[PDB]
Amino acid sequence: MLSPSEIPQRDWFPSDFTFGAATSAYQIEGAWNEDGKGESNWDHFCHNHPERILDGSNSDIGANSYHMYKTDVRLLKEMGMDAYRFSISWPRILPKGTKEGGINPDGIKYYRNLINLLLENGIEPYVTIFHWDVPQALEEKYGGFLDKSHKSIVEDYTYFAKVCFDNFGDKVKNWLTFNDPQTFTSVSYGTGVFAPGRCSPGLDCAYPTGNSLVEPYTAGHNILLAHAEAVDLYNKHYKRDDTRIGLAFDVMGRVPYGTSFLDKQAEERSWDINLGWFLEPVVRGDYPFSMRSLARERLPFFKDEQKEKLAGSYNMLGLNYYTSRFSKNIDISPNYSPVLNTDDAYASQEVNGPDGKPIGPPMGNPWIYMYPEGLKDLLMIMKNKYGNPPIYITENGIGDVDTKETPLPMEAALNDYKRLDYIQRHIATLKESIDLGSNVQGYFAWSLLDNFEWFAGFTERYGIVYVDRNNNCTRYMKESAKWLKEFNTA
Ligand SMILES: COc1ccc2c(c1)O[C@@H](O[C@@H]1O[C@H](CO)[C@@H](O)[C@H](O)[C@H]1O)C(=O)N2O
Repeated sequence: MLSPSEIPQRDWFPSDFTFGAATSAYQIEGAWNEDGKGESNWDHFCHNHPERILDGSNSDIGANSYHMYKTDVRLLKEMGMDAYRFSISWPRILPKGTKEGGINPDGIKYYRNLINLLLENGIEPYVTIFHWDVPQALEEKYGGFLDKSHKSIVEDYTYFAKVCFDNFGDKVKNWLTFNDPQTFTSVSYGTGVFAPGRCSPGLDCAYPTGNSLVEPYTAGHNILLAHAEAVDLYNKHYKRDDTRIGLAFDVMGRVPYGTSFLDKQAEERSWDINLGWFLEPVVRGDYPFSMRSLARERLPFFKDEQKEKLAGSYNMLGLNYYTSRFSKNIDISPNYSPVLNTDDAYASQEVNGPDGKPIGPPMGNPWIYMYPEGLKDLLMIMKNKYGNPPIYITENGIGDVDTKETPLPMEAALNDYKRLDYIQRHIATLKESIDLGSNVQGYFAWSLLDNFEWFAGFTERYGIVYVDRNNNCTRYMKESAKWLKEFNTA
């Protein structure tokens, strides 16, 4: 849909800029109980109540990347990708979650083999330590990130990070402690659509015996205390001049719904609760003012020693960006009371503006609307407000819908011109943002592979490479992957 002169070229970007693709462990690996790996929260979730995954599926196999990793690397290599973002499975390294439980030599060997193979193919590993797959042994012991002591999860996570640094840090120069913290907390413990599926009594989820106005914030502050300890560890013993550590935030761009100053206020509260929640702690050592004023006692306080450790705890940062929303003011009044942690923004997040028209063209699935300007907005915030740190777009993509009711022919799934156009426009926005002074240094397409998309299961294909599950998870390059190959190698 873009004109030939508006199509991004690789020479639009500095030679040290990084293009890559991304996955996560639970979503692609399979081999859930093989070679000494312990159960995760998502394993027990999918399997004690398969009715809570939309299509009744799980990731026992996924894309079978534990066995098929050589082909993943082959595909990355063919496409000329500079880098690959994958995560390490906590229960695969440490089946009981703990130093007690001991290190699983086969887990270590897997990621060691993946890493060496990527590097010998000139592909830089960007390693996410944790992508939502908490060892089930830790969930039963103390609730995982719901840990009320705010110490046990912190120590256990830190030791896991230690193991990763100790076994992979010679070769891995780019670490991310967490990925998508706002989605993990808000969806797992707020709406409870994600494992372990907890929400306030009354709401529709597997375990409605939590608190959607509190538990997301509890899990969130444990995440922050854990990243701060791991970075503290990393800086003391493992940081070298050419290595970097950070974390990756999910963020939906925010635009004022109408012309009123109230909606500008709503917009700012929405950036704050989505981006600011986890960003502002790692930048300055505390949550956004707005969240503290609105969540109040539901948002725990950091101790002074914790603030020091948190502030400046990154060398780089990731942004996971898919879409944007219009933010519309809600007043404080006796006519309104927050139900979900995200309602503490006092702003409704609308797809359609005042003219009835969507913010951008719909990309196929329930929630992605194409709005590359919001990516630009986000980058200008990071630039002008939060010190312009080194930024990677660690996720960007769309999901093609493919279900029993409405199956997607393989020819149409491979002819993914919607995805291709979406990717091109967003890469073009990075060009525009760099020119404006953004310190963005790379871009990762979300989903190297069609994979298990959490609640959506296999109903959404986010891959630039198709995975044929009817066969033996055979990979086929889509048009998007073919364009990326041309782009990277020209
Ligand atoms: C049930 O539908 C929803 C509701 C809310 C969210 C999502 C789906 O997607 C969430 O998380 C993304 O999922 C992909 C993989 O599934 C991750 O790789 C990506 O990093 C996540 O952002 C999300 O955006 N929701 O809050």
